[PDB]
Formats: sequence, structure tokens, C-alpha cells
Amino acid sequence: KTTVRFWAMGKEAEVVAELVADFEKQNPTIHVDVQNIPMTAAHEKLLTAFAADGLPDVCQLGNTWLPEFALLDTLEPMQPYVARSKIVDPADYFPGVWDTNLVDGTLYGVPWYVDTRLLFYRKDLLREAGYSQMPKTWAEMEQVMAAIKRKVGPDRYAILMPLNEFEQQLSFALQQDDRLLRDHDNYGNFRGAGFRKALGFYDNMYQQGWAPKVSETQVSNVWYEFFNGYYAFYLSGPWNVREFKLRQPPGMEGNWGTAPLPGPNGLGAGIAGGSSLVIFKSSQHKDASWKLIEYLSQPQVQARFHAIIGDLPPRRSTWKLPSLANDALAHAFGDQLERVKATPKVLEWERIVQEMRLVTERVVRGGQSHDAAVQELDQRVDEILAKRRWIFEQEGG
Repeated sequence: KTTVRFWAMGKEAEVVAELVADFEKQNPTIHVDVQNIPMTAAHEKLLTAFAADGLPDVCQLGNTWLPEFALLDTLEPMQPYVARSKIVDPADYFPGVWDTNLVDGTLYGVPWYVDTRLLFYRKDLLREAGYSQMPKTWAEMEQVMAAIKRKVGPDRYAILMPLNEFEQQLSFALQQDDRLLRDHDNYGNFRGAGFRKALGFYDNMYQQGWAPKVSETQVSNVWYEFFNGYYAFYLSGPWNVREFKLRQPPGMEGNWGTAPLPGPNGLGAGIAGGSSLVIFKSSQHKDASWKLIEYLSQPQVQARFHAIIGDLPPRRSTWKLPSLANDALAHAFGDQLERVKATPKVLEWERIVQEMRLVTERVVRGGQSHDAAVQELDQRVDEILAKRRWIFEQEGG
């Protein structure tokens, strides 16, 4: 009888619609209307629906979108619901993942699934270069890559990291002790030691010839090139597990795997990407809405979600279910999730990483200096943050 409107994006919308079928058949007084909105139009449709007073009750939100919708005061504080929920226990959620839903100390969402990036690797190629263990430190990673490069020759590579993507540089920058922004997140901190170290490590891989100097469009097919041996490692996310499985050529079952991202001193941090679920505060049925989110927070529902679409559960107890715990390819993700870190929670974060990536591709391709790069990046970021910084100077903060 009670209808809840739930907006979700793309493949996730399709899959979650199957799941709600069982939620409805467990809660017959509740109807869930699932709308599939394309991601490329989602941000406009929402800002638009906002102004027009037509927001759904429940909504999937990319977790870098939270700070914006929170500071627009559209999001229902979630802590009161979490506190009264047996099912949703914050201590069971990976801390870096939970942290992405906190804006200014206030909880505005519940993590739904996690996207993080780590190494897919050819086991056979790793063994041919001499190794049975994947590297866990940066220095070990460099030696392994050099060892593969000797083996494969001038026309083949150790690792693929497309220069048009920002997630790789970002992952390595998140492994540093300092923050990418500074002073109340009002200024860029790309001139800081951490970003300089990350830029150095990342640029070095292309200049040594370990990673090809290409954009994703310049690669024919990431899965076939991988199985063709054009490169031994591919730094990427959970959706690839299925894709590689499908294209795994006959003799190749079990000759590839996933490994968590090496860090400076050991296995390191990575990105806490993915989506959260929120309740818009204009909703009339918040309690029905909460029940839906709680359902999608049940370990067994999350396992099912992972099984179908590959999206990583955001909580430890889902990872303990045999479905996940015995998945040899999932293990590396589950381990890395213990270390993922949230990016600075500013509305202008997406613009910022776009600048970062433009500058780094120039460093890699054009040989722009690292000093010039980080100085220039900070200048661009300081402009991007100008309105935020000004508001801070004018009020209290």
C-alpha cells in the first residue's frame, strides 16, 4: 500500500530491482518503485528534482556526491536510524568506507557497495619473472616490474595504468600520511611531500618503460591485451573480475588473480569509492524508506548483490559469508577494504581530481617538471576552492 520511490543508476538499478522483489515479498504493505537513472544524467536530474520538489524517498548516491547534497541540506541525518537498527552496526563497516558518509561529523548516508582499485595480475607471467609472491611494498613492486620488463622486452610492459584515468595516481596519493588539501580544505596541498612522493612513484613507472604511455582509447581491449601478455598487471576495480572470467582463454583458468595495492611500507591504502544510500529529507515515508535501506544492508542481501554484479560489500560480516570468504579473486578486495581512505569531503573534489589528472598526464607525456606540475596544480586547485575559501573568511567557517 505504501509506495517508496527509489532512484538507482545503471546496472545497479537493474540488479537492485530483482532484490526489492524479495523485500516486497517480505513486506507486503510496502511497494518500492525502482527508477533506473543513467549516471551521466543523474546529477542533473537530482539538482533538478530538488528545485522542483520531486526528489525520491530513497536514492543511490555516489559517495563523492554526499558533501554537496548534505551542504544543500537535502539529506536526512542517518545516525538516529543507525542507532536504532540491529542490522546496521557501524563497527562492522570498513572504517574508511563508513567515513565517506560523514560530513562535518554528521552521518548522511549508509555505504551500499564499495569500489576500490588494486592489481589484477598474470600468475604465469609473474612466475616467469621469478616470483610466486606479489609485491607488497613500493620498492618490491619496482623490482618485480623491472624483472617482468626484462623478461617481456621493449614492446611489452609490466603494468597498464591508462593516463586518462585519475584513480591510480589518487590511490598512491591516498597512501601518504598527509592530506591532499590543507587549511580547512581551503587550499590545495599538492605541493606537499605526500603528493610529490606519489607523483614521483607514478611518473617513474612510465619513464622506466614499466607502464605504457597510453590512454584507455589507445588500448584495443584491456582483457585480451592482459591475456595476450601485453602487460602483466592491470590496476583496476571489482567489475573486472567477471569480465576477465568471461574472456579467460581455455588454458588460463587460475593463471591470473587479484592482489591488494602495494604501499610505501607494506600493503597500503586505496580508494573508498562506490555508492551510499540516502533518504531525502523531503520524503513522507522515512521509516518505510529506512527499512528498505536496512534490508539492502543485510549481509545475505549484500552477498547476493555481489554474486550478481560483483559490487563489493561494505561490511565485514558479509565478507565472512562462505559465498565471499571462499572466493579466491574477492580476497584481495576484502583485504584492501580494511585500509581504504575517504578523499577530502569538499563539493569541488571531482573538479580537483580532473585537474590533477590533466597535470600528471602532462608530466608523463610532456616531461613537465614535478616542481612545475605541483605548483601549477595548487594554483588551479586554489582557484577551484576560491568560493569555499571566501565563504570561510566571511563567516566563521
